[PDB]
Amino acid sequence: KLTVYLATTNPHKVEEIKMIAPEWMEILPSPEKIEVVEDGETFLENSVKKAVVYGKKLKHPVMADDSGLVIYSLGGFPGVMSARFMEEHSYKEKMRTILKMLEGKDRRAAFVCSATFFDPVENTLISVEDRVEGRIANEIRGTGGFGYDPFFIPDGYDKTFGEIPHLKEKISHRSKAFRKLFSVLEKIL
Amino acid sequence: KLTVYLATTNPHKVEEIKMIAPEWMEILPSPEKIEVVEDGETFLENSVKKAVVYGKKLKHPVMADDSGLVIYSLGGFPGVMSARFMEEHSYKEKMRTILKMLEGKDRRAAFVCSATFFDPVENTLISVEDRVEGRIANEIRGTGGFGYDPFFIPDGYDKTFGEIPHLKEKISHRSKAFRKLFSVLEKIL
Amino acid sequence: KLTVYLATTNPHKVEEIKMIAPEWMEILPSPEKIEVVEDGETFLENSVKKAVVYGKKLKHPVMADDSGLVIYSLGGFPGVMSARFMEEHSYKEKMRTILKMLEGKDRRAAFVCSATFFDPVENTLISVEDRVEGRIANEIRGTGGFGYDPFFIPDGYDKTFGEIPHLKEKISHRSKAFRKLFSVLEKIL
Amino acid sequence: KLTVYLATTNPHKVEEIKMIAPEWMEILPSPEKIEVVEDGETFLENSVKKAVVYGKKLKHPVMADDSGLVIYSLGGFPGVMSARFMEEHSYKEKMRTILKMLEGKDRRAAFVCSATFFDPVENTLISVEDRVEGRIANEIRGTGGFGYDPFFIPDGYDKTFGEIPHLKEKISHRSKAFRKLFSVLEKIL
Ligand SMILES: O=c1[nH]cnc2c1ncn2[C@@H]1O[C@H](COP(=O)(O)O)[C@@H](O)[C@H]1O
Ligand SMILES: O=c1[nH]cnc2c1ncn2[C@@H]1O[C@H](COP(=O)(O)O)[C@@H](O)[C@H]1O
Ligand SMILES: O=c1[nH]cnc2c1ncn2[C@@H]1O[C@H](COP(=O)(O)O)[C@@H](O)[C@H]1O
Ligand SMILES: O=c1[nH]cnc2c1ncn2[C@@H]1O[C@H](COP(=O)(O)O)[C@@H](O)[C@H]1O
Repeated sequence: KLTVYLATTNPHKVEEIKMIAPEWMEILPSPEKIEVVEDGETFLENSVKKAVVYGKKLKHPVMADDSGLVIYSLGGFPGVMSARFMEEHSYKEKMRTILKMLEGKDRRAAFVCSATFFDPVENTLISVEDRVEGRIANEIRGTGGFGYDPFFIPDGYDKTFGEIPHLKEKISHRSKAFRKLFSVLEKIL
Repeated sequence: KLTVYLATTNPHKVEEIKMIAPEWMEILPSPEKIEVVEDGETFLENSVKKAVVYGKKLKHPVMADDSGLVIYSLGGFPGVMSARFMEEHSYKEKMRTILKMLEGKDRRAAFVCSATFFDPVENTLISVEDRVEGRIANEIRGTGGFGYDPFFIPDGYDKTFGEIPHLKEKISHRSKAFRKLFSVLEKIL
Repeated sequence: KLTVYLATTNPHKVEEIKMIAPEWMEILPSPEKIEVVEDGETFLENSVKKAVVYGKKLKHPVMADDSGLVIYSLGGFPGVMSARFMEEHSYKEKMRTILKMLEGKDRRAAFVCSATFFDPVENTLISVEDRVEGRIANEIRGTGGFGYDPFFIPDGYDKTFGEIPHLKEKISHRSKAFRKLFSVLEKIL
Repeated sequence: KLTVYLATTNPHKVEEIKMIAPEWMEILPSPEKIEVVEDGETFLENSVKKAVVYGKKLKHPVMADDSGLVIYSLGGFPGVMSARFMEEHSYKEKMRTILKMLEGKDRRAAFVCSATFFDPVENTLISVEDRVEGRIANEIRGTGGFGYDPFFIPDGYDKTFGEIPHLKEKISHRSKAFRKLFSVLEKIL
C-alpha cells in the first residue's frame, strides 16, 4: 500500500529498517546517491534535511534516518559527530579512545534515532524520535551490528550489541523510532 | 489537554488560527519575538524551520505557519516572497503593482499554507499543506482580512476575501491546513 | 601567476569576466557543474556562498559573481530574484512585465555585482561589490548583452546595454567589481 | 580613521584583539550580543557568518573570529567543536578528558583562527586565516589565558599558554591572523 525510497548510504541501516517494516510498507533503496549537507545541531534537523533533499529530487515519498551515540558524562558526545569523529579511523580505535575518555566517569549513554517521512507530492513531512538507554562497556566485545555497538550495553542486559545483535531488532533506537513512525503513518490512512 | 505556542509574529495569523482551535487544544501566542531567517525555497521548508527555531528557544510544543500567494501565470510569484516583495509598501500598493503585471494574463492563483507542529520534548514534527484555488480580482475590493485578501477571489465565489472575510474560517489555505494538522494530532495522541 | 576557476553556471558571465582580466590572471570556467542553493538575501551572501562551495570542492582558488537588477521604486526588485523571477519566460517577457510594474513610478535602477575570490589552501576570502546606476528604459531595445540589458540605460547615456553592450567592458557593475577585486589581489601579491 | 566592532561574545577574545589593534583603528566590543548559529564546517565559514550577521544588525564595520584547537592524531578534534565539546564542564575537565584520549598518541596540535572583516556599507568582506603549531602537554599548568591555553605548548617553548599568556600577543593563531587581516586592509583602504 505505501511505497518509500530510503534516503541513505548506510547499508546496515537499510538492513535494520526493512526487517521491522510491516507488510503494508514497501521500502525501496534510493535509485541514487545524493550528497546532503549534514550541518544540523540535532538528529532531528539532520534527519529532516536528508528526507527533504532526497524527497525534492526523487519526487517520490522517502524516509530518512539520522542517528548516533550520546554519552551523558561527555556532554552528549559524539552525538551528531558520531560518524565524523576520528572518521579516518576504525570503529575499534574510536571506541578505544572513548574508553580512555570515560575512565573515572559515569558511563550512562543512549543511541538516539530520528526517523523522518516526507512526501514531496503532498508536502507532508513526519518526523519522530526514539532512543535506547544503556551504558558504555568496560571493554569492546563482539562483532555484530556496526559502529559503536561493540561497546554499548542496553539497560536490562550485560552484553553489548556487538555480542547480541539480534536484540537490536527488538529494542534499539532505530527499531523503535521507525515502528513509531510506521504507527503514525498507519493511523493517517 | 494540549497547550501549544504559535511560532509567528503575525497577529492576523494568530487570530485566524485561534478561531479554529479544536476543544482539546489550547493555542497561545509565543512569549518571545524570535527572529527566524526565512530562506527556504518552499513554504514547507520555511514552516518547518520556524517551528524548529521557536520550539528550541521555548522548550514547549509549537505550531508554525508559512503561507503565501502563488499566481500561475507569473511563475508562482510572489510565492515565498509574498511579504518581502515591496515590503516597505502597503498591501494596497503591492496589489496595485501586481494588477499591472497581470494585465492580459490568465488570473488563476492560490493561497498556500504550510502548517507545522513541533514537540521539542519528544522530538515529534508534523507538517502538512493545503491551498485554496481561486483567481486575482481585476481590482482591489474590501478591507476584511489582511495581506492580499482584498484582490483574491476563491473558486466558487465572486467576492474577494477582503469583501467576505468570515469565509476564510471555512475554506482558506490556513483553515484547511491547520484542520488537516488537527485531524493528524487527534488520530495519534 | 594566478589561475582561478569561475564558480558560475552562466556563460555570459564567463565571457564578460575573461575580457576584463589582467595579464597575470588565467580565468577558466569551472571544470565541474556544482549545485549551490542561492538562498542568500544579498548578493554578497550568494557570491560568498558560491565561492566557498566551489572552492572547497575544487580544492583550488576560485572566483564567484552574484549579480542582479535593483529598481528603487519597486523596493529593489527583482534583486536576488533577478534570475528566478518568471524563470520559465524569456527576458523580453520578464522585461515587459517589469515595464508594466513601472508605469507611473520612478525609473532609476542599478545593476549590482558582488565579486568574490576564495583560496581554499590558504583560507583567504576576498569579497568586493560595485554597481552601475541608471534607469529603466520605456521599451526594450537591442539584442546585445544578456538578461535585463535591453531595457537598462546607464546614467549619462541614451542607449540601453542591449544597444551598446561594448560599453559594459568599461562601466558595468561587473567590470567595476572585478577590477576592484583584481586591484586588491595585485596589492596582496 | 576606522571604528570597527568585534562580532564576539568572548571577553578574552575582546582583550587579545584589542591589544594588537593598529593606529588607524578604534576597535570596540559590539554594543549588542547577537545570536549566531555557528553551523559551518570550518572556521572560515563560522567566522564569515558571525561577521555578516553582526554587520547587518549593527550597520557598521565589524570583525569576527572563529577559532579552535585541532589535534591531528584525533582527526582534527575538537576543531569547530572546541567550545561546544563538554560545554557545561570546566576547561580543566575538557583538557583532562583530552589528555586521556592522547595516551599512546602523537601529541601535536594547532590553534587556528579565522579573522574576518566586514563592511556592511561598501559590502566588502575580507577573511584570512592563520595557525600556531604546537603540542599538548602531559599536564594542565598555569591559569593564564583561557580555554585550552593551560595544556597547549607552542612549538619552540616549554610552557603552556596557561604559563606564558603574554606571548600570545606575539605568536598566537589569533595575533598572526588578525595582523594578517590588518596588513591586507592597510594596503587597500
Ligand atoms: O545502531 C547503531 N550502532 C552503532 N552505531 C550507530 C548506530 N546507529 C548510529 N550509529 C552511529 O552514528 C553514525 C552514523 O549515523 P548517521 O549520521 O545517521 O549516518 C555512525 O557513527 C554510527 O556508528
Ligand atoms: O491568508 C492570507 N491572506 C492574504 N495574504 C496572506 C495570507 N497568508 C499569507 N499571506 C501573505 O503571504 C505573506 C505571509 O508571510 P509569511 O508566511 O510569514 O512568509 C504575507 O505577504 C501575507 O500577506
Ligand atoms: O550584466 C547584466 N546585465 C543584465 N542582467 C544581469 C547582469 N548581471 C546580472 N544580471 C541578471 O541577474 C541575474 C544573475 O543571476 P545570478 O546567476 O543568481 O547572479 C540574471 O537575471 C541576470 O539576467
Ligand atoms: O587562544 C586560545 N587559547 C585557548 N583556547 C582557544 C583559543 N582560541 C580559541 N580557543 C578555543 O576555541 C574555542 C573558540 O570557539 P569559538 O568562540 O566558537 O570561535 C573555545 O573553546 C576556545 O577555548
